[PDB]
Amino acid sequence: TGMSSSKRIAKELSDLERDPPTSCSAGPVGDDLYHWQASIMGPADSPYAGGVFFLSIHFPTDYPFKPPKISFTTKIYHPNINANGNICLDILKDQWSPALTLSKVLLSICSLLTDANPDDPLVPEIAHIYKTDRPKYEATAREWTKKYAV
Amino acid sequence: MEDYCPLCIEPMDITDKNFFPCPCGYQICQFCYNNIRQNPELNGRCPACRRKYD
Ligand SMILES: [Zn+2]
Ligand SMILES: [Zn+2]
Repeated sequence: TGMSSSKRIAKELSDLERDPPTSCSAGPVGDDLYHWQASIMGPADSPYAGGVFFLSIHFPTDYPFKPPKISFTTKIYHPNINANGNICLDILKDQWSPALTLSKVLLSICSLLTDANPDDPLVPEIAHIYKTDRPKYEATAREWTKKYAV
Repeated sequence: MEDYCPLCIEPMDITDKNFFPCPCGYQICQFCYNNIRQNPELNGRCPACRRKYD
Protein backbone atom coordinates (compact mmCIF):
# COMPACT_ATOMS: atom_id res chain seq x y z
CA THR A 1 0.00 0.00 0.00
CA GLY A 2 1.11 3.56 0.77
CA MET A 3 4.80 3.90 1.63
CA SER A 4 5.87 5.45 4.94
CA SER A 5 8.85 7.04 3.18
CA SER A 6 6.44 8.67 0.73
CA LYS A 7 4.69 10.64 3.48
CA ARG A 8 7.82 11.84 5.32
CA ILE A 9 9.12 13.40 2.10
CA ALA A 10 5.76 15.06 1.43
CA LYS A 11 5.66 16.55 4.94
CA GLU A 12 9.14 18.05 4.60
CA LEU A 13 8.13 19.37 1.18
CA SER A 14 5.22 21.19 2.82
CA ASP A 15 7.45 22.73 5.49
CA LEU A 16 9.87 23.98 2.84
CA GLU A 17 7.12 25.73 0.88
CA ARG A 18 5.47 27.32 3.92
CA ASP A 19 8.73 28.51 5.48
CA PRO A 20 11.00 30.86 3.49
CA PRO A 21 13.66 28.94 1.49
CA THR A 22 16.17 31.70 2.33
CA SER A 23 19.71 31.01 1.09
CA CYS A 24 18.60 27.61 -0.24
CA SER A 25 16.13 26.05 -2.68
CA ALA A 26 14.95 22.47 -3.17
CA GLY A 27 12.16 20.74 -5.06
CA PRO A 28 11.21 17.31 -6.48
CA VAL A 29 12.49 16.69 -10.01
CA GLY A 30 9.31 16.55 -12.08
CA ASP A 31 6.87 14.07 -10.58
CA ASP A 32 9.15 11.65 -8.71
CA LEU A 33 9.20 12.41 -4.98
CA TYR A 34 12.41 10.44 -4.44
CA HIS A 35 14.43 12.53 -6.89
CA TRP A 36 15.13 16.09 -5.76
CA GLN A 37 17.24 18.92 -7.15
CA ALA A 38 18.64 21.28 -4.52
CA SER A 39 20.48 24.58 -4.99
CA ILE A 40 22.28 26.36 -2.16
CA MET A 41 24.22 29.62 -2.15
CA GLY A 42 27.88 29.83 -1.19
CA PRO A 43 28.28 31.39 2.28
CA ALA A 44 29.96 34.80 2.53
CA ASP A 45 32.21 33.43 5.28
CA SER A 46 33.51 30.79 2.87
CA PRO A 47 35.61 31.37 -0.27
CA TYR A 48 32.63 29.96 -2.19
CA ALA A 49 30.79 33.28 -1.93
CA GLY A 50 28.96 34.55 -5.01
CA GLY A 51 28.48 31.08 -6.45
CA VAL A 52 25.34 28.97 -6.73
CA PHE A 53 25.80 25.22 -6.30
CA PHE A 54 23.32 22.63 -7.57
CA LEU A 55 22.85 19.21 -5.98
CA SER A 56 21.23 15.85 -6.75
CA ILE A 57 19.13 14.21 -4.04
CA HIS A 58 17.93 10.60 -4.10
CA PHE A 59 15.73 9.42 -1.23
CA PRO A 60 15.71 5.70 -0.29
CA THR A 61 12.53 3.62 -0.02
CA ASP A 62 12.98 3.31 3.74
CA TYR A 63 13.41 7.04 4.37
CA PRO A 64 13.96 8.66 6.84
CA PHE A 65 15.64 5.65 8.47
CA LYS A 66 18.36 5.98 5.83
CA PRO A 67 20.16 9.11 4.58
CA PRO A 68 19.40 10.43 1.07
CA LYS A 69 22.06 10.04 -1.61
CA ILE A 70 23.24 13.64 -1.91
CA SER A 71 25.92 14.75 -4.36
CA PHE A 72 27.12 17.93 -6.06
CA THR A 73 26.44 18.75 -9.71
CA THR A 74 28.66 21.83 -9.77
CA LYS A 75 32.41 21.21 -9.73
CA ILE A 76 33.66 22.35 -6.32
CA TYR A 77 37.15 22.49 -4.79
CA HIS A 78 36.77 21.16 -1.24
CA PRO A 79 38.73 18.78 1.06
CA ASN A 80 35.54 16.83 1.85
CA ILE A 81 33.93 16.86 -1.60
CA ASN A 82 35.43 14.87 -4.48
CA ALA A 83 35.24 15.14 -8.28
CA ASN A 84 32.02 13.10 -8.39
CA GLY A 85 30.25 15.50 -6.04
CA ASN A 86 30.01 13.03 -3.17
CA ILE A 87 30.19 14.60 0.29
CA CYS A 88 32.15 13.23 3.24
CA LEU A 89 29.62 14.51 5.76
CA ASP A 90 29.51 12.69 9.10
CA ILE A 91 25.79 13.25 9.68
CA LEU A 92 25.13 11.53 6.35
CA LYS A 93 26.87 8.25 7.18
CA ASP A 94 27.21 6.63 10.63
CA GLN A 95 25.80 9.76 12.30
CA TRP A 96 22.42 9.88 10.57
CA SER A 97 19.13 10.42 12.39
CA PRO A 98 15.52 9.83 11.26
CA ALA A 99 14.73 13.18 12.91
CA LEU A 100 17.26 15.01 10.74
CA THR A 101 15.40 16.63 7.85
CA LEU A 102 16.78 17.52 4.42
CA SER A 103 16.86 21.15 5.55
CA LYS A 104 19.17 20.20 8.43
CA VAL A 105 21.38 18.31 5.98
CA LEU A 106 21.61 21.16 3.46
CA LEU A 107 22.44 23.51 6.32
CA SER A 108 25.16 21.11 7.43
CA ILE A 109 26.60 21.21 3.92
CA CYS A 110 26.77 25.01 4.21
CA SER A 111 28.48 24.57 7.57
CA LEU A 112 30.99 22.29 5.84
CA LEU A 113 31.79 24.69 2.99
CA THR A 114 32.72 27.28 5.61
CA ASP A 115 34.69 25.01 7.96
CA ALA A 116 36.13 21.86 6.39
CA ASN A 117 37.57 18.85 8.21
CA PRO A 118 41.05 18.05 6.81
CA ASP A 119 41.54 15.61 9.70
CA ASP A 120 39.09 13.24 8.02
CA PRO A 121 39.53 14.14 4.32
CA LEU A 122 37.87 12.78 1.19
CA VAL A 123 40.51 14.29 -1.09
CA PRO A 124 44.05 13.95 0.37
CA GLU A 125 45.60 16.19 -2.31
CA ILE A 126 43.41 19.14 -1.32
CA ALA A 127 43.56 18.44 2.42
CA HIS A 128 47.36 18.47 2.20
CA ILE A 129 47.25 21.91 0.58
CA TYR A 130 44.63 23.02 3.12
CA LYS A 131 47.05 22.23 5.96
CA THR A 132 50.33 23.36 4.40
CA ASP A 133 49.28 26.24 2.15
CA ARG A 134 45.86 27.64 3.08
CA PRO A 135 46.35 30.80 0.96
CA LYS A 136 46.78 28.62 -2.13
CA TYR A 137 43.66 26.64 -1.23
CA GLU A 138 41.55 29.79 -0.79
CA ALA A 139 42.65 31.13 -4.18
CA THR A 140 41.86 27.93 -6.09
CA ALA A 141 38.50 27.53 -4.34
CA ARG A 142 37.46 30.98 -5.57
CA GLU A 143 38.76 30.38 -9.09
CA TRP A 144 36.62 27.25 -9.37
CA THR A 145 33.67 29.13 -7.88
CA LYS A 146 33.82 31.86 -10.53
CA LYS A 147 34.36 29.29 -13.28
CA TYR A 148 31.83 26.54 -12.51
CA ALA A 149 29.37 27.96 -9.98
CA VAL A 150 29.14 31.31 -11.77
CA MET B 1 2.81 18.77 13.74
CA GLU B 2 1.32 17.64 17.05
CA ASP B 3 -0.44 14.27 17.39
CA TYR B 4 1.63 12.86 14.51
CA CYS B 5 4.65 10.57 14.26
CA PRO B 6 7.60 12.65 12.96
CA LEU B 7 8.97 9.64 11.05
CA CYS B 8 6.09 8.03 9.15
CA ILE B 9 3.59 10.91 9.44
CA GLU B 10 0.91 8.67 10.94
CA PRO B 11 -1.86 9.63 13.40
CA MET B 12 -0.62 8.88 16.92
CA ASP B 13 -2.96 6.43 18.66
CA ILE B 14 -3.91 6.58 22.34
CA THR B 15 -1.41 3.78 22.94
CA ASP B 16 1.28 5.77 21.14
CA LYS B 17 0.78 9.23 22.66
CA ASN B 18 1.47 7.76 26.10
CA PHE B 19 4.57 5.91 24.90
CA PHE B 20 7.89 7.40 26.00
CA PRO B 21 10.67 5.07 24.75
CA CYS B 22 13.36 7.63 25.64
CA PRO B 23 13.72 9.87 28.74
CA CYS B 24 14.27 12.87 26.44
CA GLY B 25 10.60 12.89 25.50
CA TYR B 26 10.93 12.28 21.76
CA GLN B 27 7.85 10.33 20.65
CA ILE B 28 7.61 7.97 17.68
CA CYS B 29 5.18 5.25 16.56
CA GLN B 30 5.25 1.71 17.94
CA PHE B 31 6.18 0.50 14.46
CA CYS B 32 8.95 3.06 13.93
CA TYR B 33 10.24 2.15 17.39
CA ASN B 34 10.49 -1.58 16.67
CA ASN B 35 11.89 -0.82 13.21
CA ILE B 36 14.87 1.00 14.70
CA ARG B 37 15.72 -1.66 17.29
CA GLN B 38 15.31 -4.76 15.11
CA ASN B 39 16.48 -3.79 11.59
CA PRO B 40 20.09 -5.06 11.20
CA GLU B 41 21.29 -1.93 9.40
CA LEU B 42 19.72 0.51 11.88
CA ASN B 43 21.56 1.58 15.03
CA GLY B 44 18.57 1.29 17.34
CA ARG B 45 18.71 4.54 19.30
CA CYS B 46 16.64 7.71 19.77
CA PRO B 47 16.58 9.98 16.67
CA ALA B 48 16.93 12.98 19.00
CA CYS B 49 19.56 12.53 21.72
CA ARG B 50 21.03 9.28 20.33
CA ARG B 51 20.37 7.52 23.64
CA LYS B 52 20.25 3.72 23.33
CA TYR B 53 16.91 2.02 23.93
CA ASP B 54 16.37 -0.49 26.74
ZN1 LIG C 1 5.85 5.74 13.16
ZN1 LIG D 1 16.27 10.56 23.19
